[PDB]
Amino acid sequence: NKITKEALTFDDVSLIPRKSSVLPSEVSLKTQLTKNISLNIPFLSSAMDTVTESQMAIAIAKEGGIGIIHKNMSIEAQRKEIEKVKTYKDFPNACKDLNNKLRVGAAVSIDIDTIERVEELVKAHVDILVIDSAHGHSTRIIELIKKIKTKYPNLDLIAGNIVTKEAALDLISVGADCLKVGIGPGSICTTRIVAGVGVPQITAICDVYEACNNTNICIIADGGIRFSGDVVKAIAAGADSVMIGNLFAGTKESPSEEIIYNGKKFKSMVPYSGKLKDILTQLKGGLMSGMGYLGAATISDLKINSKFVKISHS
Amino acid sequence: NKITKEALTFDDVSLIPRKSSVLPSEVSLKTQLTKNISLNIPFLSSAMDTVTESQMAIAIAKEGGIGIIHKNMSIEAQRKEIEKVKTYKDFPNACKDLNNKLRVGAAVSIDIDTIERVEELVKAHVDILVIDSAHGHSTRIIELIKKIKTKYPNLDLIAGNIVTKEAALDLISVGADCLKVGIGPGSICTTRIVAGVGVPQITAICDVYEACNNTNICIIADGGIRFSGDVVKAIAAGADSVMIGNLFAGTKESPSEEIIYNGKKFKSMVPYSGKLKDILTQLKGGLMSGMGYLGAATISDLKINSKFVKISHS
Amino acid sequence: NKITKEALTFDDVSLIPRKSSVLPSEVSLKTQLTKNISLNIPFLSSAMDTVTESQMAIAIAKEGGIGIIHKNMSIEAQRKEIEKVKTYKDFPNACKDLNNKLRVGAAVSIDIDTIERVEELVKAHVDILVIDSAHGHSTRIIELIKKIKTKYPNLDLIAGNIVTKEAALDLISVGADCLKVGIGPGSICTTRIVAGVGVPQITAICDVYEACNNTNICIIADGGIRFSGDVVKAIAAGADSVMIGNLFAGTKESPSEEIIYNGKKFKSMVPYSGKLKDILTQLKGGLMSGMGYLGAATISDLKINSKFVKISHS
Amino acid sequence: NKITKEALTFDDVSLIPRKSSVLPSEVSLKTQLTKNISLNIPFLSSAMDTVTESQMAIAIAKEGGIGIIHKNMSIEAQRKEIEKVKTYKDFPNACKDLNNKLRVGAAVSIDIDTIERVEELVKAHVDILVIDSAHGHSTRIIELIKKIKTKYPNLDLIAGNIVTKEAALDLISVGADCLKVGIGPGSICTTRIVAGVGVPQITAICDVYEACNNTNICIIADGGIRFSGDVVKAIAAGADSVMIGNLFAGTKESPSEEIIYNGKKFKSMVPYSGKLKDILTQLKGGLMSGMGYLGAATISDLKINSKFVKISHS
Repeated sequence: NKITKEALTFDDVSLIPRKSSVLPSEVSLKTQLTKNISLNIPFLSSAMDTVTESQMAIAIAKEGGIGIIHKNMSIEAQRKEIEKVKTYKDFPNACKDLNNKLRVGAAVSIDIDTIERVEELVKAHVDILVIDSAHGHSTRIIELIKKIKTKYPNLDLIAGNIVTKEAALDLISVGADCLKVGIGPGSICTTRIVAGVGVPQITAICDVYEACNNTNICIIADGGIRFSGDVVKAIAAGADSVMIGNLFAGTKESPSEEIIYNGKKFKSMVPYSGKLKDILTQLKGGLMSGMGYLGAATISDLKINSKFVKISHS
Repeated sequence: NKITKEALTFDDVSLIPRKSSVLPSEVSLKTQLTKNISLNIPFLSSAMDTVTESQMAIAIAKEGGIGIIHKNMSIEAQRKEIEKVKTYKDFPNACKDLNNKLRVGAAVSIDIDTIERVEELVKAHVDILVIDSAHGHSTRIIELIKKIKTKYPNLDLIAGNIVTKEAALDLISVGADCLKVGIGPGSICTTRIVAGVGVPQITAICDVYEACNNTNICIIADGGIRFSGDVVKAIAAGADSVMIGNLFAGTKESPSEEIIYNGKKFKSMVPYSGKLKDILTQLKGGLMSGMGYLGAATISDLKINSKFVKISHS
Repeated sequence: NKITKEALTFDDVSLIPRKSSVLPSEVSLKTQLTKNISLNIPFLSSAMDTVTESQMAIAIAKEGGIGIIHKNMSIEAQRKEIEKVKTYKDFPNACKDLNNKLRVGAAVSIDIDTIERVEELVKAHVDILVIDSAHGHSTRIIELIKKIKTKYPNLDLIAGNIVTKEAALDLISVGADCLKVGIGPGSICTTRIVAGVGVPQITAICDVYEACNNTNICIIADGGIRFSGDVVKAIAAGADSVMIGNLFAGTKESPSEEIIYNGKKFKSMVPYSGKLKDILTQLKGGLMSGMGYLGAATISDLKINSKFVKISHS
Repeated sequence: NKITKEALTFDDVSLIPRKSSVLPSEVSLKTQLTKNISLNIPFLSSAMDTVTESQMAIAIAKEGGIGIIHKNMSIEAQRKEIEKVKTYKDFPNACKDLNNKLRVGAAVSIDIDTIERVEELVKAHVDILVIDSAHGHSTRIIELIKKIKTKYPNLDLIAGNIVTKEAALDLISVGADCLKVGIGPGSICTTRIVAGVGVPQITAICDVYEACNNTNICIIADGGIRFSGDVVKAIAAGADSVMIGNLFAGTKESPSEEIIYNGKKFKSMVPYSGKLKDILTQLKGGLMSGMGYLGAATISDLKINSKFVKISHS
């Protein structure tokens, strides 16, 4: 069967209201990044050199999520960034480790000095590592996870991007603690255009979720988040958290520099968004509203007691 | 089954002509708001602070429909507005109460002084009350209906916005006299965007209708009416009446103020539409034409003897 | 079953090539308007006051089709127009009656003097009459056909616009010689917008055709023709001929007046198209090409030996 | 069954990642044009007078593909062009014949002197011939193949454009060595617009492929290639190679002349693309990336071990 099935994106679907007993304000946004690391808000900042470095990591950890420092920098640079976050100086939801230090992660891809990079990152006391690949379901990435897990047994791992059930089983089999889902979710995406490859996000999430169900392996929904409603759908589909890049690129904390163009403000050029905190408030508000609509008091309820209708567009 | 089914909006559907015996001019637009209150034309003006106050209420009641005064005002203000309508000074279709006073309704939402608001509204002799909620299928709204119906047994109630059969059963169970259907009908709608929640209007209407069928509970189709054809489809789907906001926002009677911008006219800014009466004539004309096409002499015939074909767009 | 089925427009479908033995130039465009009146090219000019009067009628009859004089004029005027065509003064395909006079038809709708109008039209020796209604499936139109067929037994009749099998049976039952199919074929169409009524053209044609099959009643596909490819699809769906309005509105022969706007030319304002003959050549060429692709030597072959694939757009 | 099925274009589909063991750089782009002629890269330059003449043919053959000289020129001219390519003077992938001369093909259509044209082309030592027709599934083209194969038994033939299984069987039956697939793939295409004929490319390819499977007859996917991802999908659907026109029209080597418009560069007017070699590098890169995503080391693996999901758009 060449054409296996129809895949759904965020816009091909909508959530059906349910009898509710909770108000958006009584809802809990706590979730799991891994079985060992929880988050206070289900958001992660992308490992893009355009969105996450020490300032973004600190800002979002103080809000309850976690930032993943990008790998497009020297090994020394990446270590220092981790240390900046870890040695930081009200924020009720701040996410800290058992040593009261702000949480933070770092991305790494296959290179000649990956092991060397990881070693330095672990010395900086990074909380979690992201094996960053465009195609996580590969023999090279599988072997890379094995090596890292043998050399650093207690280092939590989020394994490369996948969109299938078979990929989830393989990565889990070698110790992946969390699976990051997301490959060619949109027609405008580079993988879809260049390689003609990819699977719509809702189907992607539902697929790996319908595989990792009953297990203690978490799921991160990475990419394509345009609105708070997308976060709601991503979690209802089965994600434990969501990784965001674009929507944060214009914030003050992004690695970019602030530019004032004829009375207007930008980051360089994307329009200024203000403190990350403001965008996050907007996003958690929408998530809470959505949970109110579905009668979910926790993230876990949103994932199990939720149903969609297919949108014939128009 | 996560993805329960495909939902239809107004544009995903079209009505199939039927053998007709009546001319658009011989058709009756009479319908029911509740089992105790009928209307001469199946239209209601939205409880939006941008469309319905005393002037809109009077204008549409004189035409045969009913206006619902918005709640974004003091309790004293809302009472006075009701009195203005009720103490008003040819219009053959005017809709009046047994005391020959123009019909009028008022919206109320959950607040610290809802009961207090209702008391004053009932003193003003309001004909019907709208429990205004974005999510009517909630324990708080259900309890609110119980309280209001115990304190004011003869006050007709339209209960919060719903899009499901289960919600219809719950609200009906506590005395709702009419159900207002409408939640995230369009992708551009705030609930769909912010909360990722919502169900296309035709499916929404068909769903609660296919539940309240055989009962004496009426249905109001609220929101998304862009053209007269949408009204026809809404009723054919099962609605007894339709609530309109946007299309009336530019009329003279809307709470807005008239503004003349360089030779053009506006309401503030939406383009001027003229007397509500003119827009209504356009809307009832289209409804009559549609009923002529389906051989329906009454609103009731439009709802039972009507079928759609699904539009594959294009 | 409220939502009976999915209906198809011209764009939701495409024709599948077949083994061909004929060249576009060896193909025959001859078809039937009624069992008694044939045409040399399967085209009719719309009974719109913006496209068909004596000049359009003459021009298209000289090409092999037939024009239908619109009814938006006095009874005396409409009679004279018929006479102008009938008393006209190389064109190998010219379509003439047994008396060597150019063919021509006239539209008539329900009015106080329809019978009176017809009488004068019949005196002018009109070849065929069009009972022009937006909803042909009505008791009034059915009775009108009965009356006309009793008072003028040999007058060929095309009966009002329909889109259903039941309508086809009723109109046929009272003597309709040809059925004109076409109601709310497009979302932008006035009936779809105003009355929320209508059925996509391909399904409409297929539907009445799959009813009038095996009978001697012909089918005219009226409206929505934008390209020559639409004509091909319309006939493959089951039409014997196609009625065109818009595409002819800009021709020299249309009732409009020629206007020169800053070096450009128009009809009043639609852009000038030139002699009808030129547009017709373009349209018959495309039809012939399409028949070549399907191995159809005649119109009849195009209708029976033809299959479509559904276009999922994109 | 008038409406046989739903057909898919490039955009209605996306490829599903698979467990991979190969890196894009370790992949082999070698493929077959016919059982007797292989190519080093699965690309052909269109037989359009706007893209392929001696310069385009040389450029792409030096890269590993083959150019097909267009037929819109005198027989003498077309012969000379072949000779220029065949007598050409690092490029590791160059595609040459057993005599170390650059490969090249030539298009021919039904005319009064087709046989005469072929004779001269064969004297020029053309490697393969393209029977160029808009509708290859015709008795005239079938007879033309028979004649050419009797007069030139060792001349490899690519037979006219088809989109069906029945056409593939007929052309194969008279000696076609390769089948070129492609007719009205897009709604904007001239055949779809003018003749209302055509079948989406993915379904077209899958259809003839699911017929020529298990045979030694190759398939060329001709037309509609906008991005490298389209090439990947075309091959995964069953094509052995892909014919490209538009994307090459702006290259330096195209028959066009270079024009500098106010600081910008063009070909005449389409924007300059630079050396074909650069566009090809972009296209083979995307193909390799796509093969990496599917774990295909060869073109053959891409065709057999590949699956798509249907894109509900949005």
